[PDB]
Amino acid sequence: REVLTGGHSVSAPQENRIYVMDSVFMHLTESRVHVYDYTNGKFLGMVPTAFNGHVQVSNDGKKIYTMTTYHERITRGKRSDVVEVWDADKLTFEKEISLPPKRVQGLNYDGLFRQTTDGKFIVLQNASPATSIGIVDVAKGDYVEDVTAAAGCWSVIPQPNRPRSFMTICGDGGLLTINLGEDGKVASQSRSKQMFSVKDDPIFIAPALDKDKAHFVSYYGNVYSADFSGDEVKVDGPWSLLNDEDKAKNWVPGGYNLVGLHRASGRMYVFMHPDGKEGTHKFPAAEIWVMDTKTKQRVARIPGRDALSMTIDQQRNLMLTLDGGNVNVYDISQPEPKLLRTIEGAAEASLQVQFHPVGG
Amino acid sequence: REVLTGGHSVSAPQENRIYVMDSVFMHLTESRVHVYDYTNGKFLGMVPTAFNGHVQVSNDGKKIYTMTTYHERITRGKRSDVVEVWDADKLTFEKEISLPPKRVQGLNYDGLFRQTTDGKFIVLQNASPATSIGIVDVAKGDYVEDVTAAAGCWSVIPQPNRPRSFMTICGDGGLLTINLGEDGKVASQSRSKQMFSVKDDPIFIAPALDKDKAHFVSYYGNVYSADFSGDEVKVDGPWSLLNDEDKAKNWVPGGYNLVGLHRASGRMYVFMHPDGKEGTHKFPAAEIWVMDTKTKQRVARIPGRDALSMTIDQQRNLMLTLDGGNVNVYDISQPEPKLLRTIEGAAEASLQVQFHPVGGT
Amino acid sequence: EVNSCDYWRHCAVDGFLCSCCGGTTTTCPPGSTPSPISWIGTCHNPHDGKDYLISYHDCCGKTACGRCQCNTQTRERPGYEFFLHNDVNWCMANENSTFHCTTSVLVGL
Amino acid sequence: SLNPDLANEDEVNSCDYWRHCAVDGFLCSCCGGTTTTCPPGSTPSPISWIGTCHNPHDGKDYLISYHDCCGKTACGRCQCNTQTRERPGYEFFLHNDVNWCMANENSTFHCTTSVLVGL
Repeated sequence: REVLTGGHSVSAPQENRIYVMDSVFMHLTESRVHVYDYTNGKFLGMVPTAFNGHVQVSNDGKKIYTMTTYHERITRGKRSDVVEVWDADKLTFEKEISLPPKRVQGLNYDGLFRQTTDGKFIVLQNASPATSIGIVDVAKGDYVEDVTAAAGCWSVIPQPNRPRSFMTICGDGGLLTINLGEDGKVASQSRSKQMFSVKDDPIFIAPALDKDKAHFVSYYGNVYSADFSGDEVKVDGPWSLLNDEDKAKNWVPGGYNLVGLHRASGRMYVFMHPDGKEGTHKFPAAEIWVMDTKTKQRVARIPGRDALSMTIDQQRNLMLTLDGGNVNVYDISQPEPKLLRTIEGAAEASLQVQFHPVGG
Repeated sequence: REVLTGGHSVSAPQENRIYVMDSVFMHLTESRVHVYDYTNGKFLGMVPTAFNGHVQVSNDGKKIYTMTTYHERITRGKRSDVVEVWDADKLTFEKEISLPPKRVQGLNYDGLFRQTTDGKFIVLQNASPATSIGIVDVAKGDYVEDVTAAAGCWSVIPQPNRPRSFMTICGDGGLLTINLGEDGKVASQSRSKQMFSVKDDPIFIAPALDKDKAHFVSYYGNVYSADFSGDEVKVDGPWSLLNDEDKAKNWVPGGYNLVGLHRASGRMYVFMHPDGKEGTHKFPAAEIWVMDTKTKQRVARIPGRDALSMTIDQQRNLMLTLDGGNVNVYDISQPEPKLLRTIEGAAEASLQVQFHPVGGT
Repeated sequence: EVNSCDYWRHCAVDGFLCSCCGGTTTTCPPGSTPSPISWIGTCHNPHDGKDYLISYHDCCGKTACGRCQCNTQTRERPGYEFFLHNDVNWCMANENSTFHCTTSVLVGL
Repeated sequence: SLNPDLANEDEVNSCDYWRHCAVDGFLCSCCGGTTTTCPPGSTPSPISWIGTCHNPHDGKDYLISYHDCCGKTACGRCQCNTQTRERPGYEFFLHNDVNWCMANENSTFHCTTSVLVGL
């Protein structure tokens, strides 16, 4: 006689797992995270995230963090913005952390919901619609700090070379760096010189993030860099992604989470499309370009599969791309990416996919 | 220059309106009612109904009643089952009426969420999984109490010839009649003789409802009758929907809200498909048959358009059918129905459509 | 074969197959809870030619799985035969009644 | 050109209609409302992103305010995603990848409008 049981853990090892954040924009109150095995396309489980959820996995790989909004009666009643902590293996709810009712509601760019390098603090974007950065102390399960210094700035770029430091892109075209103390309160801060012209050459917010620097691409196909090897961030650029032939066909970047960096080689991956003009900056990729950031020259180009967002796994040398519905898995251990497989119907409306962390 | 404003009423008059109950099964926590104009297919608005909503319109045409389930954190936390009262013209929430946490969760058969003829009580199916019928006092905005007498029965058929009486189908193959008092409690009750064999000829729960009787169709295409012109319900049947040809090709009924009655003419409408066997009782309609319930003969048959549910308007002589996503509008003022139009994409997953009531006193 | 609606044990499933949702025929996906109650089907085993009782326990407390939806109706009956009926949410009595997916648990002959 | 209510409905319900040049969401005119009125039971947002759109009929450029209607679940009809002069969140009020219902009493997004402000 068979007996149905619950209490079971995810069937595949953590190192096989990816997280597809499905906005389900057609029914945005039932957003969710779909957990997949990238090696074979198997659906492993899911985490419900209510209205326009955001998601990340703890840097130590043990927990899943979500960020969402509830109301007592969904479309009426008292609002509750929260972070939830879920067990990564059992996919169960553990803890709710109360936020002020101004967490960012918007599409799933990575930089809206991040954590410090040391994993001790969650760092999230608020908009009321005045902007600030919110800090959650994971150990205490508490909202501990509201960084109003970041007013008029947007998104969170963690510095992988410091334990509790991050940057945000500001309306002056520069970067604001925030260094948190061990209590999660601002311990110091600095502002860079202008990196890019906001009016003439706006950048996409998605970083191509190295251990001690970050690169950004612009609406017109230029690249800007922020070097944070020191306490003071040094900024430079532009250099162009484009050669003369590229310019003749009006190639420009397009998408959402549209770039990536392979840290060992310095290769930067960028979604590109031809016939660029005003209004095409979120167009699906016609191609992925592979740029050598040291020589500031393209090394390869491959079909884009209408992808809109991507993410990189450093240790297995992989790139995932995502067209809203389907996830493509690429081997990037060599300069030309190799397509391994496609996971069809991983989501209804996703613009973000992430690997389970393996680096600890 | 221009200014965006809210506070507006539905743009088409009530007599043009229909209600398509979209379960949105793929995302069942965001079910809703879609309001359409049946004369031109225009989308008029909607009412959100959370997890597996049910819906009806008040007999007097002023209010929309919904029934739904909330939890504090959707997939966890305390449960609240409710009836909500919404203004029909503004499509705004007005009142929540608390229910015990056992309102039926299931597909949208008419008989799970009804009201008495006089409009004073909402009458709903409970399942805990033990069954009872729930009574809500509309004037008071209160839950009265469980009709426990209805244990082992299912669904609510109002008696249109009495102000606060209804019937339910029981596991013994008979009907239980409940007569409420002015306070919504059971004043009296009675149980019919066996109407149908549960084992040998199970019926679909959807009534073809007349003013003083009701007809039901069976898995094998028979018809049963419950006459409640008297205080005692008199039960009859079967008679077959099928002639020899029909039987030879194994025609049987199939669907959900699969029948309807045009009261003035006595024409009963039924979704039918061929090659019937065990397991085909919820198949889409190959055809719609129109039966004369007096002569007990078929008077018309037309293409089913894969319809699963229907509803009838006595006042404009119309029939709507619904295939899960699309709504078809038929003129039934003559024996053979005439297709007026189809509304494409009225729902993602609906098995129930209803008119805004006109008249009906 | 267990992920197909035609699989013999699934003859009265109305819902998403749990085996497509990170579970199996007899285990809930991680973080969803078995229903203690269920509708029951009698399904024909095409191998030995015998009929078996299958118990269709739901897995509950997570939103719709959305994969491998089936709507099969062999020997299914309306709500006046309530435990043979599959147009109701068999999660209805769980601590959280949100329907995630359905299992097909073999009881016996 | 300037008065959608006098225009062809098919035209104003299209993503190509000139004043919908920075709409990300469902057009309220397909949701039981109009270009400048919320569907019944949904609430205007007091804040919005703003677009500059060119009117091809009269050859002039107009400021458009993209207010949302809020407090009902997704309308689902006439989804648009047009991006003329749209900029990222560090130019916040030019940005359309955020929910402009975010400050309403209920932030559930129902549909988006395109309100003509002026030249």
